Amino acid sequence: SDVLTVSTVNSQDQVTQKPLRDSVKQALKNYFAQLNGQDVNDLYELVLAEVEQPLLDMVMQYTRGNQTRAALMMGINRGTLRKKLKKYGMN
Amino acid sequence: MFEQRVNSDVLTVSTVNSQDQVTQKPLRDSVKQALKNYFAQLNGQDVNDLYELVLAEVEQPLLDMVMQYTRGNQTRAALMMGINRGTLRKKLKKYGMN
DNA sequence: AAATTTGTTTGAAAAATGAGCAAATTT
DNA sequence: AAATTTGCTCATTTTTCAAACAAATTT
Repeated sequence: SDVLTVSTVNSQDQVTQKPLRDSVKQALKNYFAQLNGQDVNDLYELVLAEVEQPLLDMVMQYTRGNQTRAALMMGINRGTLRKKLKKYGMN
Repeated sequence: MFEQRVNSDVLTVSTVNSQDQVTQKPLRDSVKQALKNYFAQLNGQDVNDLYELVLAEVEQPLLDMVMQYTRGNQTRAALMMGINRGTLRKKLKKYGMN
């Protein structure tokens, strides 16, 4: 029912799937705890950065560096794709 | 002084190692495995909307978690994410969060 | 009773789109 | 030699933005 998941082991030594979103939720549950008052200026860019990099890296591994199949696979414009690659300096 | 914390280490998750020890690893790596897994299962089939799929799985808990933190305040939340207050409100309606 | 936030509108700036093309590169 | 992708434009559509400002709610 839910296509993006990650692997998990319990004390009885059994492996089992759970959603990526539960990890994102943990990460952040953790970010906030380890802050006290200190404000946060721009978290939407931060998390986006942390998620766009391993997406781009993984599809360019998969499409063998084919920028055109990549873009089509993601549903974004071929120019958009170049631009984001430039943002992260992987080209 | 203060020890250096790279950005890869600002958002992390609990993992268990080959010596059965508990330990923190980047969210980055959770996102890799998720997709690495997604592909193996895909097996030959095609896609046309992977950006929107990943974007969704990630926007939804980021939004959820931030509103709990500002006890529902949409002005501070949008300020603390650093996005327009009307894009936030737009974005929330998309996921049914109101 | 203040001060702050929500629910709207409006118009301008920035980003994303599709379509074109010659030169380079893979098939 | 032919087919396909790159690198670079243009210009139009869509999304994001800040600045209004009543009316509603929280301090």
